Amino acid sequence: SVPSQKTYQGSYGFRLGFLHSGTAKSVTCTYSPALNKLFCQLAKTCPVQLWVDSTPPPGTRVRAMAIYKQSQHMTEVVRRCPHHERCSDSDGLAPPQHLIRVEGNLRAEYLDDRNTFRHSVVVPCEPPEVGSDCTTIHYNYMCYSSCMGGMNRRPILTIITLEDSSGNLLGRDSFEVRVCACPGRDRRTEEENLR
Ligand SMILES: Oc1c(Br)cc(Cl)cc1CN1CCC(N2CCC(O)CC2)CC1
Ligand SMILES: [Zn+2]
Repeated sequence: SVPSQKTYQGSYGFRLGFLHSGTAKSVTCTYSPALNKLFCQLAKTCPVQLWVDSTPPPGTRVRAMAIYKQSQHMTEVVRRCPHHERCSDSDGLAPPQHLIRVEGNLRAEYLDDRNTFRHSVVVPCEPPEVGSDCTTIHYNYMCYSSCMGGMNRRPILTIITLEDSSGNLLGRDSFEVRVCACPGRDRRTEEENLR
């Protein structure tokens, strides 16, 4: 099966936000609103903001999952390639097979779905730090889009879902991801192609 990617703000007015990091050749993570697409280097910090209109209940969680964007591939599980799944770069919590990690959150949980076999990482939904208006999760993507035997140049989407303590849907958002050597250059290129 294919998880839904339908944008759904739900009762709490849930949606994502991204920083404005620009497109300098040195940039390591940058988001394109025109493409709804995040461009990042391998295993680098990707700040993703969580915005809500009202506070969700205690026990609310935030799950991240990757799927292939193209329908002929949508049904295939997104996972790390045969090289990276064996390079012993574990953080002690993430299974070596998982493409998406949450950085610096000891309460992160990693799921191998016993039915779909799809991977996800989920964390408690926390309130913003005092003085802030949103909450930020830091993600890492642990393979290149180009990795052979893995994503193999196929575009993926990340689906972020807001869930209750049972795992029921409260909210959903999504964005395309390209993990590449030069995010700044590739964003500039793909935005120019769109134009
Ligand atoms: O922002 C989060 C996040 Br993200 C996660 C969690 Cl668990 C809790 C909060 C607390 N927020 C809730 C929404 C509050 N504003 C009410 C007025 C409206 O005009 C703007 C939104 C601000 C405080
Ligand atoms: Zn790889």
